[PDB]
Amino acid sequence: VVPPAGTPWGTAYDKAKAALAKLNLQDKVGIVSGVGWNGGPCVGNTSPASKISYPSLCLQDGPLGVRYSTGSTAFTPGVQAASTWDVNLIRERGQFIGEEVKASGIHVILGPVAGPLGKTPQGGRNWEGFGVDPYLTGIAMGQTINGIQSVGVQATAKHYILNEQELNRETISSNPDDRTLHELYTWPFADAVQANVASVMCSYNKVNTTWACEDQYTLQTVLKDQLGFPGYVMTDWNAQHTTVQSANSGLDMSMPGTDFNGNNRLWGPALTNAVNSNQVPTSRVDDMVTRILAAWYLTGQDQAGYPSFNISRNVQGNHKTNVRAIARDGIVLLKNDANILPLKKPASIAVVGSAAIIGNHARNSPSCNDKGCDDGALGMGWGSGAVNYPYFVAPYDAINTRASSQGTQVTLSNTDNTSSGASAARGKDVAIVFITADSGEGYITVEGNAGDRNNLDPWHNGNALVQAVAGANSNVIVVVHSVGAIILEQILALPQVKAVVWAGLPSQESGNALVDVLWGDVSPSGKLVYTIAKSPNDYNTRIVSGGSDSFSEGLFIDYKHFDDANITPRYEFGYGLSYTKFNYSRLSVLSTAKSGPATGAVVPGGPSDLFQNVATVTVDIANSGQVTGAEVAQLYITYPSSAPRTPPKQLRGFAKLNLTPGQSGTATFNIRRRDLSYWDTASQKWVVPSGSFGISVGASSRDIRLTSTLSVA
Ligand SMILES: *[C@@H]1O[C@H](CO)[C@@H](O)[C@H](O)[C@H]1NC(C)=O
Repeated sequence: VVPPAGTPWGTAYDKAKAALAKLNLQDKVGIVSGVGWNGGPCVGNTSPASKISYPSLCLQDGPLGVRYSTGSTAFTPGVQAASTWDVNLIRERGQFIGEEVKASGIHVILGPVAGPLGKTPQGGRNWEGFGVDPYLTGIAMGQTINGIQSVGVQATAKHYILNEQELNRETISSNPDDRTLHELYTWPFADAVQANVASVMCSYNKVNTTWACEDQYTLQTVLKDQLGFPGYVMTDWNAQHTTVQSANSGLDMSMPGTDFNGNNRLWGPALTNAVNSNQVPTSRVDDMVTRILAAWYLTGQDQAGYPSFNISRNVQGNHKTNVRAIARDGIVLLKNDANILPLKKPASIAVVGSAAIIGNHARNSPSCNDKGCDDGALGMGWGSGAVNYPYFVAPYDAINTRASSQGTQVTLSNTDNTSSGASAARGKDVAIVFITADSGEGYITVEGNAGDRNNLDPWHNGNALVQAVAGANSNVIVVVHSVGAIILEQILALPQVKAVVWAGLPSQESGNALVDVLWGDVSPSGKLVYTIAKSPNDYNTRIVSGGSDSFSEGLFIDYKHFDDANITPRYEFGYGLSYTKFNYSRLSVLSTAKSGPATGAVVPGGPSDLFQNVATVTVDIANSGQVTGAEVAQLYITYPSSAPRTPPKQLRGFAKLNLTPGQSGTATFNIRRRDLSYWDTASQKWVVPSGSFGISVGASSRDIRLTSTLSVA
């Protein structure tokens, strides 16, 4: 409805209303209408309103840093940040991004990403988000937006909603049932809203046959009325289709204003015309401006002294510490047989694979615009969510420096030639093989991949490369840099493969991060944020070629499908090895949670009680092994069986504890009312069912160490 007084949004609204009263229609139309594709200096720009000292609003990509900048940090993709399971690193990433954005004189950063959530492993842009889980992605969304906006920068929660594949993204209709729409996909956007996100970007796709940027139900009823979003909705780039319907459905901002060619200017003069011809009421436009100006006042951008736009400025500072930390702590150790890792003092190391060295990807090459290539070391996927590297630390260069410092001889085979890799690996103590898979936004086809991936195999003949190295060496370590799940069964069937390092997407700090882990300066502590199956056929969704995706799987995506269908994955959601072991004890559940619908008045996030704590689950974690390591403890909740069909397990908590040998620590999971709720379609309300909730705590979604119950009368 409207934000409550005495809150940041409430005060922003008071300011916004006073500013609105000083404006005429042209002022207002200029505020809501982008100047045109490449019409201003930024990715998006609106028209200034000097009467209220409102600048031309400057909007820039993206979720991992400042796009087109030559003096900015390339932060890790969101998927790597979520792979840390570290709320502190996640918030810091947001803060550091915020700092660079403001320092570059940009008002709005186009991120973080809650949509796509990532139901299909082949999804081209899943890596921009925070994994497959709505709870984790939601927590990550909230932490990142707190971080960004604490600096005084506007964040943009995108893409709203159901943009789960790149193929035909501008035409396909996503048609899930109501409960699925709310309880799975909308969930993380509620976290974003509750975090006071300034803006939300509507998606390219249709939702139940209606384009997302024209959908009254999702934009007005769900986002604005049910989630109580007080900010503004912008379109993805040329995702607007009508002048009048888009406006009346709840669209607030036409971005960038035209199509690539300067056509399809649906607002601007056309909006002026639609208001004058009484097709769009002035009240609607007045609401657009209030939301936009409120976001400006909320972030304090009205105050004198905001830096001017300049993406040539070196705004990096020491922010690389975050990239280093996340690239490092987001690595998932998948296999460590015979404890080959960490490496001690081997006489010789073979380094094999084109992905070991600097290539056109790391170099910001003319052959790799928008990072549309997997050439040499990989740090992120491609598209609007990619940025320029200020530098790039290749795995090889970092491995060579560390190994040479201890007398270890390094032999490099820097291509993906199987015979060269064999020659390099022959007679060496260990062989480290580098493989990749890449994907991105659906306007670039890279090596026959239209955005989404064609398959879940390693690129550049990675499987055959590993097989050749295994023919020549007993002690193979496989390092994988990837936008998502790869079927590892061919690699795992080779007895010579002793270690598998799921390194993820490390950006500029690739090599340093890997060495930290490989040599055991730190223990790996990342855990998977998606399921790695034994077969491509174990996944229950595919990239759809037709005009419709019925989302027939409903609530059962990724690990929820694997649990429901009784399928054993190779590596489950929340799985990660360490150089040490941890044990869990002393499970306690404190709860005052009461059943029924949420009852609080709608504020940002929904009814005011939904994000409030109703319960607390606690476990002790001790490092029982030989070395220092951080453990990610996970809480999974099973709803009463009397409640409507729900996945058997749902992530509803996580904690990360660094523990030296013999150290014990407390993991505390705070449970919000919504964490015990399901969406009831008939009443359009979040409801806590009565009964006994299963409480499961452990090291992964399958490695449950302790169980208890939470009882709701
Ligand atoms: C942009 O910033 C760079 C680096 O700080 C500086 O050299 C240049 O003069 C600036 N450009 C403008 C137009 O102020």
